[PDB]
Amino acid sequence: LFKTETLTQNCNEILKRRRHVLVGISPFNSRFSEDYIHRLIAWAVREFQSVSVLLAGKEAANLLEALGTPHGKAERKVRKEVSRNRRFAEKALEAHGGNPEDIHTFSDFANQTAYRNLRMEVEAAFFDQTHFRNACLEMSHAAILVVEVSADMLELAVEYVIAELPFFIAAPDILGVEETLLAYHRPWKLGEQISRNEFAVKMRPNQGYLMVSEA
Repeated sequence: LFKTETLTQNCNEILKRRRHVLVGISPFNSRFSEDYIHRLIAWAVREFQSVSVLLAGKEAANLLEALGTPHGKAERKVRKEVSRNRRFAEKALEAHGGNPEDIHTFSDFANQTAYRNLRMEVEAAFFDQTHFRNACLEMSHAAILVVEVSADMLELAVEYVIAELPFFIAAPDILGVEETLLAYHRPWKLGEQISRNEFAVKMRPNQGYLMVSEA
């Protein structure tokens, strides 16, 4: 009951093998009602050998702060929303035979070698390469989406993009799985640019991007 489109042909090859999908669930996004989460997870468990879930880490507060939410309140709001996201994912995983413990936020690995190494690569590109930095700021703009979005707002919001990107380029390094697709319902423009080798940053050969749409 879901249609799929892959980012590259290599992504499609991973898709065909059905080993693992990493289901992205983002906070304060209206797509992620309890019922949608249940349907999406049911689909994932049916289609793939293994299913894991990715939630927003601490940097989600930056998105709120960029919109004028005081930092203290922003941190509490994120904790509430992410804990809610988790509870829905846990319930859905349990119900369909998945593992409720296979739910991670992008902050859970701050002290892990694999994650840190990927953060370093992304940060180096961000500071070194104007083209990559601009693409990231644009990604962070999308993450925030009448308030006018300012440069200062994006400089705050972009920490979110930097913190999550390791899971978009090499989640298997971090999670220890053989290969995966990050599944999400929006297109990923930065990923399109990454796939055309426009940046120092590369998507790993065992990482794909899967855009899912209700059928």
